[PDB]
Amino acid sequence: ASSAVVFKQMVLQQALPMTLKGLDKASELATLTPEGLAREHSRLASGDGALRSLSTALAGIRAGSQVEESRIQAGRLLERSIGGIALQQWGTTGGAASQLVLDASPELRREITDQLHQVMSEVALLRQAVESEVS
Amino acid sequence: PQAIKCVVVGDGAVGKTCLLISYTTNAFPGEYIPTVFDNYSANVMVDGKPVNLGLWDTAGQEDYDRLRPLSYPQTDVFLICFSLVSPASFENVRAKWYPEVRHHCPNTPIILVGTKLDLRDDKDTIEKLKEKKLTPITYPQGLAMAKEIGAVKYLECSALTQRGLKTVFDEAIRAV
Ligand SMILES: Nc1nc2c(ncn2[C@@H]2O[C@H](COP(=O)(O)OP(=O)(O)O)[C@@H](O)[C@H]2O)c(=O)[nH]1
Ligand SMILES: [Mg+2]
Ligand code: NI
Ligand code: NI
Ligand code: NI
Repeated sequence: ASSAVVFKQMVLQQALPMTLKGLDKASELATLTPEGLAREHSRLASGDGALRSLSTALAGIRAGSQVEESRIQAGRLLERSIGGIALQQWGTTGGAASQLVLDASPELRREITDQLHQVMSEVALLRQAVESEVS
Repeated sequence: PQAIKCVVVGDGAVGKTCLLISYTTNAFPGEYIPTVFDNYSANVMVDGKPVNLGLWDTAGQEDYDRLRPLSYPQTDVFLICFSLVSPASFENVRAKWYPEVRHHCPNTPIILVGTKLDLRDDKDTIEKLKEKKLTPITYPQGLAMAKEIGAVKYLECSALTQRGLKTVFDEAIRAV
């Protein structure tokens, strides 16, 4: 059904205000430490943990925003290479990210953590645009 | 061909999307795709009868609680999922999923599905859970929960190895 895509689009647009709440759940990423990363990744990447809430919210914006620029920025964040693995994939367990973080040296964890702090600065910009679209 | 609408709910990361993709495409997802809302379909034969199965994938995070009910109208059967290696997701079947489904659809049949079956025998997974003073959910626990919430069936499956996967949907279909 072509109307099935219309309904899906309507639903995704309806989810926009909700992605903002998901981005709120991602705030601890700004102060995540390399030790915390190793220790908490499985929690951060499951349920509504910060990394999974981040991935899910960004995907919602990428698919539900009616502003092309916001869709592009969300897509760019999701594909951003974090330690060599796309940010999107950091929001799940049982995959490449879980393995990488398990075998990570102190230096790699530091690099990953710093990249995550940097991502949160860009999230602020994307959020400003989305809050504007929602209002 | 009968059209059957099946909606899948449960905590984020229990494996709803992997389970649905593994079944509809016959291959475990190559990468993780966050779910806010999506739907897939499959033409299957159950007991010699052709069926157009409509599958609805949802977001398990509470932030999307207001969105999930939009997938519920005219649902034929619900799959409530929890990860067999996540006791917390199992407890939520009772605390959240069963109540939500029943509140919206009091007469719709429910299949309780335990996911990631392959991990219950996985050494590293068992070890990591022990460090947190946890242990995987056993078949008996799941069966008891199914009876507690009135599920028509309790089934376990692995989207990865596909063990028990086909049965989940044959039974979902047979429940309608
Ligand atoms: N070993 C194993 N991992 C699984 C299985 N199903 C899912 N997973 C893993 O768990 C993650 C979360 O699954 P996903 O389907 O995205 O969760 P949901 O859609 O939010 O319920 C995936 O990224 C997989 O690595 C399974 O049967 N076996
Ligand atoms: Mg999903
Ligand atoms: Ni920093
Ligand atoms: Ni019907
Ligand atoms: Ni109500």
